Amino acid sequence: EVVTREYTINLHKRLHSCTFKKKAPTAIKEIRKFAQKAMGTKDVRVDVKLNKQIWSRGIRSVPRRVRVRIARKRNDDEDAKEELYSLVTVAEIPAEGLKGLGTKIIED
Amino acid sequence: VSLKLQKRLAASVLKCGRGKVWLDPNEGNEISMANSRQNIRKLVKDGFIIRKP
Amino acid sequence: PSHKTFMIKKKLAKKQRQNRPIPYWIRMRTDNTIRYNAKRRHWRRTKLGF
Amino acid sequence: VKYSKEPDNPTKSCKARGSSLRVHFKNTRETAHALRKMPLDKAKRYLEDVLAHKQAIPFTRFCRGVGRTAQAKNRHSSGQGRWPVKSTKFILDLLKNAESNADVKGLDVDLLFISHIQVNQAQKQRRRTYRAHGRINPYMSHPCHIELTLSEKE
Amino acid sequence: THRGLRKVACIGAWHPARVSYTVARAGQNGYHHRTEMNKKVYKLGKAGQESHAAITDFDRTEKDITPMGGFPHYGVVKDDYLLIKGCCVGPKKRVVTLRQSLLNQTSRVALEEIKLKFIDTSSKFGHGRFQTTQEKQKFYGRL
Amino acid sequence: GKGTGSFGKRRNKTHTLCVRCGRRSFHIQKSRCSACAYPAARLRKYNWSVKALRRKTTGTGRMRYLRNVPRRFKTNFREGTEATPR
RNA sequence: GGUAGUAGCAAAUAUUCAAAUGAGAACUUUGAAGGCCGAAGAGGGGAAAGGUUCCAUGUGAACGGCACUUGCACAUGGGUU
RNA sequence: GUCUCCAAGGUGAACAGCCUCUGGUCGAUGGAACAAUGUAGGCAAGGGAAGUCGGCAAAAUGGAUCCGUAACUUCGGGAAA
RNA sequence: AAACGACUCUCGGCAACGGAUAUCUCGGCUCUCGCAUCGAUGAAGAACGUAGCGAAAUGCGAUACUUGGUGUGAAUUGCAGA
Ligand SMILES: [K+]
Ligand SMILES: [K+]
Ligand SMILES: [K+]
Ligand SMILES: [K+]
Ligand SMILES: [K+]
Ligand SMILES: [K+]
Ligand SMILES: [Mg+2]
Ligand SMILES: [Mg+2]
Ligand SMILES: [Mg+2]
Ligand SMILES: [Mg+2]
Ligand SMILES: [Mg+2]
Ligand SMILES: [Mg+2]
Ligand SMILES: [Mg+2]
Ligand SMILES: [Zn+2]
Repeated sequence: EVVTREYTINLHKRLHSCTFKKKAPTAIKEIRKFAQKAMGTKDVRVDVKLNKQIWSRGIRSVPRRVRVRIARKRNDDEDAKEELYSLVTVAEIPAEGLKGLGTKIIED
Repeated sequence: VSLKLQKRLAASVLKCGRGKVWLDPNEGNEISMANSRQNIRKLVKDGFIIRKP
Repeated sequence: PSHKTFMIKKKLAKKQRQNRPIPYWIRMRTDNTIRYNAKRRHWRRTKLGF
Repeated sequence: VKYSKEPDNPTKSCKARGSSLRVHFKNTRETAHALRKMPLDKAKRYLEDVLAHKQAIPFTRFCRGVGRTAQAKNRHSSGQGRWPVKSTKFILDLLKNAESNADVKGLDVDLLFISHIQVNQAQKQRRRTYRAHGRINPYMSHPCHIELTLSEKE
Repeated sequence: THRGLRKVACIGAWHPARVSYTVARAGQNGYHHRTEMNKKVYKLGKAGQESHAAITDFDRTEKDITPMGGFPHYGVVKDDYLLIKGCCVGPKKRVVTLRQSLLNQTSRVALEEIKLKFIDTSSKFGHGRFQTTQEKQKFYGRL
Repeated sequence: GKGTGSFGKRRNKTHTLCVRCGRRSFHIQKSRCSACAYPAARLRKYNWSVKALRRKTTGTGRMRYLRNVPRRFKTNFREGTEATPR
């Protein structure tokens, strides 16, 4: 199915005691695995803006919690091995902040 | 396709470093079609090749 | 170097001309035994020693 | 060409082979040993799983210093196994060629099984390394010949 | 020491020409079966029987055995439990076997009647300074 | 430092191509060839190197003029004449 | 041959995301981000030494101690006023 | 290992160390885990050379301003005592 | 229950690796014989060029894998053309 949701990901606990030079690439891999587990899709594409946000504070200072939007879409390409793929983009943080924010369904 | 020649010629024509040359990622075919400094100058005039600040 | 003598330059020209593969039609000659150019030279492998 | 083992009924069999393949002879032998006497579809699935790192080829003869995994438990009790993707790819290509030959011959692929498969050493190719104290050492590769014949069950 | 210093320098003499079983060698450490003797039961807390609580005659604060924030890595004790002097084998959550003594306990230590005066229930996940969450809330003015 | 480090300093040619024998044996500072002793009038040759003698002896080259001597001797060095017209 | 698919591949801070091409992309090209050289440089030229390694196009095999669509490799052309 | 020319901003005495601009570059085969033993780099309560052939190694001191500076001396120094 | 399999070893068929063996030979080695002919009228050697398509070998010298005379008498040849 085609479903869009917004999640909060705790990268702090996932990257606890991660070597500095691999912390941000490990965060990228962490987000990819999170999307894979959440949406059931092996093929996950990380938006350039989300990559920018992850890397915005260098290779060490990955944000503790990140608000992402994961959208599962049907792959139009016929030569693709997977019928569906996941797209991970940034999500807007409410004024009150991340406190009290759960998983949300975006699709109308 | 490879645009190494275009990058080098654009840097030479703009009199800037190769790291300050911007080749439009959406105009790859027409940029690759250029193989002379005159073509590079035409592309620069058209705006497909820009010197970054 | 950029500064080179005329004789050395001519010798290098001859070496460049000699550094090439054999013509293909040589292999079709009657009673041919030449398989390839056994005297090929590469600037990094064997130096001319001039 | 004459294979090491000829099929009992050549009319109901196909063959494939490759010579001087640029792949490690020992890994290729391990893969062939794992594959012997298996149905064609099961062999294809097994090789695909090996490529995906879901099943492991048990390393049995050339196993000195090989690690152990739980994936090869059912085949090799000691658990010594690996995932030689290069050898698996080459053998899968040979199997595809054999299946195409069977299709041309008119055999039905459902009951095909690997009647015979063999790996031999080919001519070694030479490179070199540089060792301490101005010494030079051989740096050789070990290509292999591979042959296989599929037969119709029963 | 060239080649490292965390070793046994000499692992044996020339003769016998073999390493013996008595020489220290590197290998598995921990996860060994053990039987420890003479652990004294300091209390027997029975669920719902005014003995599960950590209250004593001296200290009358109404509190339970579980420390503030729960037992680290274990949880909340609610069933019957034994308070034993000293330490016991294994990490937290490990199943342990309690065995009746095989010896005749006649020593003064074994016969001693111990009366608990205070049982600490402060948080063990840090330098706990409060015995109860209610006490902490009173201290911080949130109740 | 007498090995690999020392080998890094090689950019002054002791020898260059010899005008006479063509070998890279012309000692520049001595201004003389270690192979043929150019510019000395006589060629440098020694009997204690038969291999060196046979590498450069007569016959190893072209023999532009010498090769034709036997034919002229066989004709007795006949000159100033031609075969009878056809 | 055994050794043995073993010893090893570890200095010079570091890569990541999207797209293009391609049978095949961690390694080719474009863009974006995050880093390094920090002007007695990992920048820009010369002397010696080398001799075509320079530039364009294309690429079976070998080589580039993994890999390559790639290249100081290979093949065909051009270039030093 | 191999001669030489050019040489920005900040801090700072300083072509010291550290960061940055132009220019260059991420080229050192990659992935997973974080056992012993190693290599490189730290910390460690109380004691303070008891270690060891031997204070080996490490630690301690360190810039600038002010006060002050002994024996001895070839009268110059010692002295940053 | 030490059976089936794996490993090691061993024997046999086949297939590999390698180039021994056998049969060859426009080459070598040895003996014997005939002749006497390099160069300032520029030798030997050394360099560079030269073919429609050649790098080497062989040949040749800007008349450059050959010019001319004579003999023989229908080719050269890997391809193309004359
Ligand atoms: K192992
Ligand atoms: K390609
Ligand atoms: K001491
Ligand atoms: K002593
Ligand atoms: K056999
Ligand atoms: K003639
Ligand atoms: Mg080496
Ligand atoms: Mg604690
Ligand atoms: Mg002189
Ligand atoms: Mg300077
Ligand atoms: Mg180039
Ligand atoms: Mg200043
Ligand atoms: Mg023979
Ligand atoms: Zn000479």
